[PDB]
Amino acid sequence: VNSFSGYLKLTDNVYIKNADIVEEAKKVKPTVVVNAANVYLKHGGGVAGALNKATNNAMQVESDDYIATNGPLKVGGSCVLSGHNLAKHCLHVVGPNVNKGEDIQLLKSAYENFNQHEVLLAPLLSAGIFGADPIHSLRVCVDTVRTNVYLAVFDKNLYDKLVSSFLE
Ligand SMILES: CC(C)[C@H](Nc1ncnc2[nH]c(-c3cnn(C)c3C#N)cc12)c1ccc2c(n1)OCCO2
Repeated sequence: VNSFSGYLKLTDNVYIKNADIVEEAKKVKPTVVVNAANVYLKHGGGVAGALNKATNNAMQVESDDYIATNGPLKVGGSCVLSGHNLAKHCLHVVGPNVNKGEDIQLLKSAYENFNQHEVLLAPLLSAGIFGADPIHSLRVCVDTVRTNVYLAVFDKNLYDKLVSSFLE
């Protein structure tokens, strides 16, 4: 369906909204929802824990079966798995955790995965406890992604800061 509403249009293909990605997935029923994943697909906190709990742990069980047979992802990589009751597919993307010393250069690689999908509902990669500068993450998104991306940022102060910084 991909019926997104209430988003600010930043560029011809990048949109942003102050919202919880889980509530947006429930409302929109998107073709693809992006998970802010880690390499072993352990969906404990942040975006990942919220998406997993909304699937009543079906996402974690599926992720564990994937890791058992294929091993961990690489930083900057991704994996398409089921979207369960939230979306047709979930694109698990691993952005660098610069609070754990991972290279910020891999954030462009992480966003490049979005280009395989015409339209996506996504979080701001490597933000929050992953510790990348969120303004930098938004700029990398705008410069790298060519497909339609709807960013849901669940923090009004951060949303307002990103919008002000971009409108400069
Ligand atoms: C920068 C943050 C505002 C952003 N978080 C979010 N962005 C968008 N929709 C979100 N829903 C929730 C949510 C719903 N219920 N609960 C209990 C939570 C939690 N926690 C968080 C969330 C962000 C984005 C990238 C992340 C990350 N966090 O954490 C590390 C890895 O990469």
